Amino acid sequence: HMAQREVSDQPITLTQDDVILVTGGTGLFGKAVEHIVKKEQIKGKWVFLGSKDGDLRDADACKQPFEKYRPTYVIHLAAFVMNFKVSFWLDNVNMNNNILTCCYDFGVKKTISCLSTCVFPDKIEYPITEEKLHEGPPHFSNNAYAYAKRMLDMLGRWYNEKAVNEGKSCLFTSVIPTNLFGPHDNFNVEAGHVLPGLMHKCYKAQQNGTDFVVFGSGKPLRQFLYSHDAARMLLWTMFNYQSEEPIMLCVSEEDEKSIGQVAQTIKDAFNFTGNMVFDTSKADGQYKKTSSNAKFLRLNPTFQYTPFEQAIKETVQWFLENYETARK
Amino acid sequence: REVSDQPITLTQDDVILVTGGTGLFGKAVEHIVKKEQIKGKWVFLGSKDGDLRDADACKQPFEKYRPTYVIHLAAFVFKVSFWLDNVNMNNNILTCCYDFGVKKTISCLSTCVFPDKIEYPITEEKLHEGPPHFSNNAYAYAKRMLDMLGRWYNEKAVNEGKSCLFTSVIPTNLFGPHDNFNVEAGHVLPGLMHKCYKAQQNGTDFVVFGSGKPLRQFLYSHDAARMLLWTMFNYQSEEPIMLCVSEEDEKSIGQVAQTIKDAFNFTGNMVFDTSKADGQYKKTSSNAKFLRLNPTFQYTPFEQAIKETVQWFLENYETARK
Ligand SMILES: [Cl-]
Repeated sequence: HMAQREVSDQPITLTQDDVILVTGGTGLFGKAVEHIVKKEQIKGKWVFLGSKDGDLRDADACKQPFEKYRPTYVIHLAAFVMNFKVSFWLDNVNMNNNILTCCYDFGVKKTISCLSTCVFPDKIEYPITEEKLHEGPPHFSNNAYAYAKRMLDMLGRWYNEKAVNEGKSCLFTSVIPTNLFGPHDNFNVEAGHVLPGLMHKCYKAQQNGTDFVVFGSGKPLRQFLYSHDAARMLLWTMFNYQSEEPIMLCVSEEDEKSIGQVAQTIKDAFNFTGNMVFDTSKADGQYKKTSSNAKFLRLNPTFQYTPFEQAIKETVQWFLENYETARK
Repeated sequence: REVSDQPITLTQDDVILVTGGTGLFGKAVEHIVKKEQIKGKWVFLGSKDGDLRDADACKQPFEKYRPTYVIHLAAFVFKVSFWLDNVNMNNNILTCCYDFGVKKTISCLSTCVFPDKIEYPITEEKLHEGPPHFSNNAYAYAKRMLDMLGRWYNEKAVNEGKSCLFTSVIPTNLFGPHDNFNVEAGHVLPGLMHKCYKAQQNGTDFVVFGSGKPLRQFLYSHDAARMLLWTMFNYQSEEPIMLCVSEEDEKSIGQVAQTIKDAFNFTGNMVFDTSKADGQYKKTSSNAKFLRLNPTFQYTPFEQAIKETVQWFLENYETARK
C-alpha cells in the first residue's frame, strides 16, 4: 500500500467532544501523559483507567469503559507483568484481544499500543530498528510476555486490514519506549529498574549514613528517556503518526549514559556527601544495547529532549517530596 | 530421551478425546484404532459437542468424558477471525488438558506456518525462525502460539510436579478417504480425483491446471494415523515431529494426475492448462527425525494409496464431500 505517508499533512486537533481512554494510566508512563495533558492543557475528556476500574482480561468487563465513555482515541498502556509463563501469555493476550476488539467495535479513530525493547529477537544486530521486530524468536526468559506483545502488534495490523475492507476510519499503531524513568516509577531496589533502584539506594544511604553502593562496575551504557519526554513523543504520535509500523521512543546513542554516570548524577541530585562504591562481585550486564531513534528523528526533527541532569533533579525532588506514597 | 523406554499401553479405562476428529485425519485415526484393536474409549468431537472457542463450553467435554489423553486436531482455516478463533480455542483446550490432568496431549501444526524465508528441507527446529508468509499469517501465528503454549504448560507441570505432557505433529499433504473432494475448494489431489471422475462421467477431457511439473510429498492418511498413534505411545519430546514421506517419494502433479487417471481407468484425454500458473517447484519437508526414531516404519506406496482412495470415493460418492 503506497497510498498514505507515515504522517498526516496537518495534526489532528482534539475538541472538547473527544474522549481519550488510557489503560494502565496510573503507572510511570501513564502518569506522565496525565502531567503533560494538564501542563499543556490538551483538550478533551481524558480517562486514566487503573486496576480498580476493571479486569481487562475479561471480555465483558473490558466492554464497560468503552460503553461508558465512548472514546474517540485510545492509548493502550496496560500489561500484565501465579508468576507462571502460562499466565503471562494468557493474561496479556486476552486483555490485548479484548482492548483492540473493543476499539474496532466502538469505532475508535486511532489506537496506540505500547511494546517494549525486550520483545525484539534475541539474535540481533544493533542498532535495533522497528522493522526487525518479528525477525526471529525473543529471549527465552520473558518470551511469553514477548510473544503477547508481538501478537498485540500483529492484531493491530489485522484490524487495520479489516477497517479498510469495511470502510471504517480506525487506525492502529504502536510505540516502543526505551528505558523510561521519572516520577511514579517503581523504586523497589530488588524488583525495580536499575535507575529508580539507585535513587532508592542513594536515599537509604543518606538516611542511615551508609555508603551508596552501585551493584555493577558502572561501565555499561544505556539510553534513558525521561517519562515526560516520552509522553510528549506519544502525544505527537497520536496527533500525527499514521503508519501501522511501530515507532521507537528513545534518546540518541550520543546521549547514552553509563551506570556510573547515572549513579553519580543521582548522588549530586540528592546532594549526598558520603561514599559511592562499586560492587564488582556482581557481574556487569551487557555493555551496549543500542536502539535507534532514526525514524522519530527523521519525522520530528525539531523535538527537544530534557537534559539528563535536569530530569534526574526533577525526578529526585518528586521522590523526596513523595516518598511515603511512592511505589516500593 | 525422545522416546520412552516402554510404550504407553492404553487400557479400557483410558478415554481419548479427539478435537476436529471427523475429518480426513480423525477418520484415519478411527480406522487404525478399529483395525488394530487399540483399547480405550475414543471420543471424536465434532461441531455438535460445543463451541471450543468459548472457555465454558470447552470445559464441558472435559467434565463429561474425563479424558486421560487428548488429540487436538481442530482448527479454523477476515484475518482477525482466524487469529481470534484459533487462539481462543487453543488457549481453552490446552488449559483444560492441564487443569483436568490429561496425561499426554498431541496438537497439530501445518507446513504453511514455517518462516517464509527458509532453507529447505523444512526441519522442525526452524518453526519460529522468522515471520510466516503474509497470506495466512493469522492462522500461522495461532499455530506457532499453540506450540509455545504447550511448552509453557510443560514448564508449569514440571514446577508443580504434575504428569502432563504436551507435544505436536506436523502432517504434510494428507490425502485419503473422507477428504474434501470439491474441485474448486479441495486440495490438489482430492480435487483431481473428482475432476477425473466427472470427466469420465461426462465423457469430457481430464484438465489439470498448470504444467504438471511441481513436486510434492503426499502422505496417505492411514500412514499418518499410524505415525500419530506411534507418537502417542512412544514420543516424549515437546519438540514437534514432522509427518511426511521422504523426499525420494515426492510425486509431480503430472504423476499424481496420471495415477488418478489410471486408477479410474479413464481412457480419454489428459490435457495440461499452462495458462494457470505453476506454484513453487519444490517445497520439500524433512522426515529425518521420524526416520531416526522409527526406522522400520513402512509406508503405503503411492499407487496403492491412490487406488484405495479412488475405490472409497466411488463406493461412497453420494455421501462424500464434493
Ligand atoms: Cl533496568
